[PDB]
Amino acid sequence: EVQLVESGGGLIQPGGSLRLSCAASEFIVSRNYMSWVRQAPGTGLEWVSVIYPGGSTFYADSVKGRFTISRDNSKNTLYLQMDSLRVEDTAVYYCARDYGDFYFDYWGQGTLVTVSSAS
Amino acid sequence: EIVMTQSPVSLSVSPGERATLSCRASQGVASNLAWYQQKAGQAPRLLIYGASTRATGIPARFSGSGSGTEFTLTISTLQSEDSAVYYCQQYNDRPRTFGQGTKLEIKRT
Amino acid sequence: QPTNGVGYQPYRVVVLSFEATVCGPKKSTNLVKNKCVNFNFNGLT
Repeated sequence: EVQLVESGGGLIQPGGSLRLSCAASEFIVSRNYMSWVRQAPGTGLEWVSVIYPGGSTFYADSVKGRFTISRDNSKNTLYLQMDSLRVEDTAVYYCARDYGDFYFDYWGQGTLVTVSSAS
Repeated sequence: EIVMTQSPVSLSVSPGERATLSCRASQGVASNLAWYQQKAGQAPRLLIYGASTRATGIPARFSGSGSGTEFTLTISTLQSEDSAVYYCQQYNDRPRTFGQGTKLEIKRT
Repeated sequence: QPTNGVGYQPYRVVVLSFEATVCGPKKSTNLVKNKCVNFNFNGLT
């Protein structure tokens, strides 16, 4: 059973903060290689961050300093705290298991975040 | 970085015609390419890895190859579930840039 | 492959790590006799 089920999306103000989660199935978050990816319409599919076994957190140069990743080792979950969200950050976020830093082996279903000045 | 470009950006093909999709890589990679398929509101599967190998359950319909500066995916018999978005992605350059997507659909009555 | 990019080519790397039995060479000038000189013979100044 390969499942990567995601949560934490929702509407926030531009300049607000939120928090994501990716519950994994049958493999270990803290010991495997996975990545946070985004997809927005009009733009292509975009790599945001990647996280190693223990290892290091690697970010995109656009979001460097703004997003942070702190995997929580109580269960097979992977988080991302989003602070200082800009206007262009309306996207669906996917947790995707990698083969190191080569290629995306598996994907989730994604949770979609929309940031705007509305309600 | 390698900025991707798909030349056949939209291709409407009969139900089974051995359709041809392609991309070019703006830098020089030997065979560092993987082909991806994103379906409508679904998880984008890999199709081809290393530009010559079919990963897991990828049929003999997909005969994608190519090198250097020209890469080509061949789809053979075209079920209606192949009407999807075809990406091509390099292995060599950090940061990794995906393809722009090839929108393939099957014409109906 | 012999035709790929410049940093994608094999680079040989030797890393030298230091920790007293290995030093650099000592340059020996010349001995001038019958003159008042300022000598350093093997550390004896």
